[PDB]
Amino acid sequence: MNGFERELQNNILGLMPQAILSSEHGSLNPQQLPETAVKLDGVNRVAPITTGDVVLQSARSVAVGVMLGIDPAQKDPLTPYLVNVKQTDLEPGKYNVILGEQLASQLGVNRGDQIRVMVGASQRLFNVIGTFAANSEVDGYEMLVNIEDASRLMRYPAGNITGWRLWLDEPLKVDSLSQQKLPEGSKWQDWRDRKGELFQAVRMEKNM
Repeated sequence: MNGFERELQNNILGLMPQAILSSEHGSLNPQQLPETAVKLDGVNRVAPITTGDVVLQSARSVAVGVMLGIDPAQKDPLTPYLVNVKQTDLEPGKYNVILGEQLASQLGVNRGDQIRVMVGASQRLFNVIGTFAANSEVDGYEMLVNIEDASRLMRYPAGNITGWRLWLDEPLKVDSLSQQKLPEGSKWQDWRDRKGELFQAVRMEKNM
């Protein structure tokens, strides 16, 4: 089923980081490995990101999220799905957050509320300013924050980021693409880290 493949690509992989070029050791310093030095095969776009799993606590519930720390001035695949909120309200040092609609619902929060956002011992209160609604599973776990705020929560050195998010011409070929020559001291990680079972299903449907 190219049906299965098309759906996987458009409805899930289109709305999450397909791959990230990060540092071998710690966070990435974009002055040491700048965006212009990211020249990879099969990659059609590069953007900065700070990201990781976060534990979330509202007044009513708890959840695991995927924090997407973004430059609010760049269009994200989720930007067209924002509900009545401007991405540019994610100003650095405001600690605002835009939650997936379903994540927000499960936490029982509305805009104007705060939520506690935790990465191990590092914790910060973020201010819910809105939601996105893509009618995708990402609605249940992704959240958008300002990249600098996310880097602070992650305890990165000032100006550092997780790495360079990549968009791929053919995201189903991440196994081959991950073997290519990378900048020194960098490494490749991709969407298989989170959706491994769907990757295995793609392989299963092919071989039949």
